Amino acid sequence: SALGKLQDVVNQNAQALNTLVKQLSSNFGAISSVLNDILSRLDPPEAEVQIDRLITGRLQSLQTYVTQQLIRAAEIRASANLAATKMSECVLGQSKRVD
Amino acid sequence: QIDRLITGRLQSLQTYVTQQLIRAAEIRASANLAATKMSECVLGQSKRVD
Amino acid sequence: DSTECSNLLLQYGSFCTQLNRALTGIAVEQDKNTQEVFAQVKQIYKTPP
Amino acid sequence: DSTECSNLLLQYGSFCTQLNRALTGIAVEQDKNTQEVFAQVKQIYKTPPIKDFGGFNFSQILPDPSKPSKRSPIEDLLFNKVTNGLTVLPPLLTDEMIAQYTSALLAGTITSGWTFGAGP
Amino acid sequence: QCVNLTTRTQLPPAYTNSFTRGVYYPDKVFRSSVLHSTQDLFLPFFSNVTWFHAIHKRFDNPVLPFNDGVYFASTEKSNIIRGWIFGTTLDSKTQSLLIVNNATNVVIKVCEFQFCNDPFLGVYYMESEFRVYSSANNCTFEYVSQPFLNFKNLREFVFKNIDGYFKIYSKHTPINLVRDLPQGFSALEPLVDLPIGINITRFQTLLALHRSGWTAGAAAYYVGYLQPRTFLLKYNENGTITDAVDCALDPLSE
Amino acid sequence: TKCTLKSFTVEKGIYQTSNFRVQPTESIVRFPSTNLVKNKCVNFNFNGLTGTGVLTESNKKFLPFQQFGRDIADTTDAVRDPQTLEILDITPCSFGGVSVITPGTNTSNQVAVLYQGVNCTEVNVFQTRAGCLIGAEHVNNSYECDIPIGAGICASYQSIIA
Ligand SMILES: *[C@@H]1O[C@H](CO)[C@@H](O[C@@H]2O[C@H](CO)[C@@H](O)[C@H](O)[C@H]2NC(C)=O)[C@H](O)[C@H]1NC(C)=O
Ligand SMILES: *[C@@H]1O[C@H](CO)[C@@H](O[C@@H]2O[C@H](CO)[C@@H](O)[C@H](O)[C@H]2NC(C)=O)[C@H](O)[C@H]1NC(C)=O
Ligand SMILES: *[C@@H]1O[C@H](CO)[C@@H](O)[C@H](O)[C@H]1NC(C)=O
Ligand SMILES: *[C@@H]1O[C@H](CO)[C@@H](O)[C@H](O)[C@H]1NC(C)=O
Ligand SMILES: *[C@@H]1O[C@H](CO)[C@@H](O)[C@H](O)[C@H]1NC(C)=O
Ligand SMILES: *[C@@H]1O[C@H](CO)[C@@H](O)[C@H](O)[C@H]1NC(C)=O
Ligand SMILES: *[C@@H]1O[C@H](CO)[C@@H](O)[C@H](O)[C@H]1NC(C)=O
Repeated sequence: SALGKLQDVVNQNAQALNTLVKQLSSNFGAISSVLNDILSRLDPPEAEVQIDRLITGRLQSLQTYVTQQLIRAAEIRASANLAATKMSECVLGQSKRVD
Repeated sequence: QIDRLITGRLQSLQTYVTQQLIRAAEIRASANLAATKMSECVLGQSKRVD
Repeated sequence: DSTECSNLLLQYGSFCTQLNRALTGIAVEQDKNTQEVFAQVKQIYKTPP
Repeated sequence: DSTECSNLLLQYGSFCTQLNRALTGIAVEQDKNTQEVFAQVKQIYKTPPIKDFGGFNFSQILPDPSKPSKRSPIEDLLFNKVTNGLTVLPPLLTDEMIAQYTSALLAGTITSGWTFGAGP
Repeated sequence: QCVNLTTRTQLPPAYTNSFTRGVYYPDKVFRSSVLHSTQDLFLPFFSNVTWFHAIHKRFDNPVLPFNDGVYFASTEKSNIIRGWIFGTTLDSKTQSLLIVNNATNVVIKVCEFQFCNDPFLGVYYMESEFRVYSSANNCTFEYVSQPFLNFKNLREFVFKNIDGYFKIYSKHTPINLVRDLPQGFSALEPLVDLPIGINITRFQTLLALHRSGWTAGAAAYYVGYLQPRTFLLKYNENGTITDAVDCALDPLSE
Repeated sequence: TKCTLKSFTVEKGIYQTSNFRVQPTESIVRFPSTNLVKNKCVNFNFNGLTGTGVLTESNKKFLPFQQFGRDIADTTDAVRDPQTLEILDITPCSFGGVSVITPGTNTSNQVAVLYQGVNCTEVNVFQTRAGCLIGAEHVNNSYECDIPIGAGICASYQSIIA
């Protein structure tokens, strides 16, 4: 558990991607989660409703994923700014700052 | 009707989680600053102005 | 407690798991913040009488 | 690949452009983060061939010539200890160049102290 | 032809532990080195499975409710168990499913059989006694297939009746344990997907007599019932299910 | 790039503009049924399961009852042919981002195209780890990074070099 901080970031990114692909298998109240099944099984007047349900579900999933990625990117940017500060003040000089 | 209630409540819950995460980021930044002040002002004497 | 509502809610997938995971991450982050701020000494010092 | 889906999706506007722009911003932000952390010197410093540092040993942190990745034993241990429209963009700085940047920083802080961080 | 068997010895049926048995492949999808969660009709781990014996004088052929699905375990030698009977009333009023494997070939029939109260098979020491039904009037489906079949063989079957489709999952295991079920893991491969579309609520297994009155050969079988639950299945590099987790058994597996 | 950035003048840099979604060539229908083709991006129909992907030979030894194959993310990446009892891998049809590397329009109008994660054999052509780069002359000399491509590769104008 020495390198847990990097491993948490890798695991969170992989888990977010995995959940994003798993969201494609959900129909979100439509008859099926596959677009091709809807195009082959229904006429366009009802098919537009079914793809509308799938589009709004997948768009909500993608927006949720992008929002989580933005928050994690902000956290990683803060950590990277801290790491750059440590590189400047601990490696390139001697720091009087305690701890 | 249940589907309409579910989508409304799910949108509300996702919105609440989104501002909770943003506030969590703000509180984490404030806590990191507080930990820095505890390390540098209490456990030592700081030459940093203000 | 509606069974039909939960059955319809299962059609939307793992949204609930995502929200619970995010809230759990925030909850552990608060404890980590308190540890980082206050638990910086491993010795409990006491003042003289 | 459904054209009817894309025709219906165009009715929702520029959501996809917004999401692509946000992901592109995150992707360039990661490269900016690596650039800010590791590329703090524009001179690639090198250690002398003779490691006479007055009894100080840096072999565990200096790069290993025997290894093809040119990494330190500690860095090699660190790399050993870490294990549908979706694409993964490679980072701008490879692990060899980040290792080279750390090697340059190590050579500067060993041979020159803090002087390389403030000037020549 | 029907014959009452009146030389039985009265004894209650036994009960034992299911251990980690009763697992089957939920679908026809190959998976390699991955963990997959399924909500299907499964048998709970370490459950109370009913135990019936055939020994000499015990001849256990009761008629049991089907419930939502049936796990059948057979610690078998010399092939006493030959088939099964499924239905609702087990007479000509309703329609019943019959599965048999006699000395030559495997027969699957869907007819309105007038079943005996005590139906059995019989081997003379050659098989020359067939007393299963007295009539078969309206037969809607026939299917002839390959042979399915110290206790030496473990024969595990899972029967499900979902959406008018009757799924038979099967597994054969070489065992050498004398009395009870072995403790281990063996995934049941799906054997027969059968298009019947009939109501099934009660079943009865078929045994074989030995004639020299009659003698019951040494056999033992186990009946368990399926409930809707989730299992976490592990798939190795060769695509064979090696381990499973019952999510509702204990908090560790949860 | 001008259409993407909504400007008639483009600054120096790399700009992601579109996607190179390889188009399906043929349609293959297999039933227990036209002929089966391999190593091409086609519209496959295996026993009612439709899609678009390259069908290649597989090293996965399926059990006799199993017909389909899924990865971690529940997407069908393997199939069994119903006519001949063989196993095929479905790799998805080649796709990636299309980025345009240009200097300023004040300087020059020459551009280079980067196809991200796309091999050069199926699309001045140079293969990088970032993808296939068309229109840039690869040189063995090393310079400071002007326009970032990725995987240690950078582009500059001097013609456009990588
Ligand atoms: C510096 O330290 C390294 C490793 O700590 C020393 O290398 C060791 O040398 C001894 C004797 O030659 C070997 O038995 C060990 O196996 C070596 N360790 C490794 C990791 O190679 C090295 O001798 C020290 N001194 C100098 C001047 O480099
Ligand atoms: C074996 O025993 C069973 C049970 O006693 C017999 O079933 C009975 O058959 C008579 C027909 O005359 C019915 O009136 C009874 O109601 C049945 N009993 C039950 C419990 O259903 C069966 O007929 C016997 N076998 C033979 C060949 O006589
Ligand atoms: C199984 O059930 C019987 C009664 O049906 C009971 O006596 C026995 O204790 C049960 N066994 C277990 C392990 O619960
Ligand atoms: C199936 O049979 C049971 C008992 O024989 C009965 O209660 C049930 O209603 C039947 N179901 C159908 C669909 O006929
Ligand atoms: C087994 O049952 C089938 C089905 O009626 C029959 O044709 C066959 O003769 C039987 N075998 C023997 C040995 O009686
Ligand atoms: C079932 O059999 C009985 C008697 O053999 C007959 O009267 C009845 O019409 C049959 N029903 C069907 C559906 O075949
Ligand atoms: C998988 O099969 C290979 C042979 O193809 C064998 O060597 C290996 O042990 C098998 N793996 C398991 C877990 O049985």
